[PDB]
Amino acid sequence: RVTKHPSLKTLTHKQIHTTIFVKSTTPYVSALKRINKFLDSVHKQGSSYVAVLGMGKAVEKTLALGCHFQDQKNKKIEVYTKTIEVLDEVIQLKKRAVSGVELRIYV
Amino acid sequence: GVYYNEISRDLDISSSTQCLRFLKETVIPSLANNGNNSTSIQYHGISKNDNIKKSVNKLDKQINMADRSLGLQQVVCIFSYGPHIQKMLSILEIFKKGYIKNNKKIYQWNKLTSFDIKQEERLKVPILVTMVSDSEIIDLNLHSFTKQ
RNA sequence: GGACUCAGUAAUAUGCUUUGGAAACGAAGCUUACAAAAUGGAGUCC
Ligand SMILES: [Zn+2]
Ligand SMILES: [Zn+2]
Ligand SMILES: [Zn+2]
Repeated sequence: RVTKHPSLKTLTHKQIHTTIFVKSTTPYVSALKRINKFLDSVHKQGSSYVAVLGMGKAVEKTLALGCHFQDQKNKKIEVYTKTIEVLDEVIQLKKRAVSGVELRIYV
Repeated sequence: GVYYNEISRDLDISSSTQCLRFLKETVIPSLANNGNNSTSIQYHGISKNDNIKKSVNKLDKQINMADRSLGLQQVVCIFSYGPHIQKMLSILEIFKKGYIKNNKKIYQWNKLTSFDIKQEERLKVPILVTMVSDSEIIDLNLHSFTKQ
């Protein structure tokens, strides 16, 4: 319990500018605004989609955002179910698995 | 009240019992026709209160339930909404984990849709529908879905 | 096999906090994804 490390993210430089990570703390509109900006900027980066990632507590809200873009903004979205390995210490580093979602929003 | 596909529905979001039934009886058919094809659909709705161990057990039974003699492809439909999607994901992901270890292959299809609960408020309560099979090609009409 | 209880920061659904201005209207920010509910969470009722 003493501390919990974040997830390993094997991302390239081009992925870093195309991927958003949703926190439990993230407010709804803050996330909307951020995704919008990524949609416009993804043209320059040369990718079809903006990847939106969320896990645990954030899952519902992450998907609620995917519902907004798919319906109210007529975007074509793919939805993936994910398992994420996370390291904890309770002393010794122990592995722990949490379930999440990859949500690709196409331009 | 609650709205699906722009249409008002007699639902109480707080009731998983009520909402899961609506999903099964209305939403899932609205996406997949089992009548014209060679598929055998097993339904599995999930709430936040569901035990993971018991639910993975059930999915193992459901995936090996259709008759081997009639040449039917075994398809399980795992579905949930809103605050219950988290537990679904856990059950789903662990089930696949215990499936690929035998050097077997699972195939899945995911669809995301929503309820609209209602100056006028308009909140999206998400809906996750997952199809799982040991057959790579499913005869179901699930074009809107996502292959995984 | 059915029906449920348990996590108080999405505390704020184009909002919100801080900030400038008398006001008009501005500024900054609210991503590096989790809730001992994934050693296959913990319990109750029929
Ligand atoms: Zn670390
Ligand atoms: Zn860069
Ligand atoms: Zn750059």
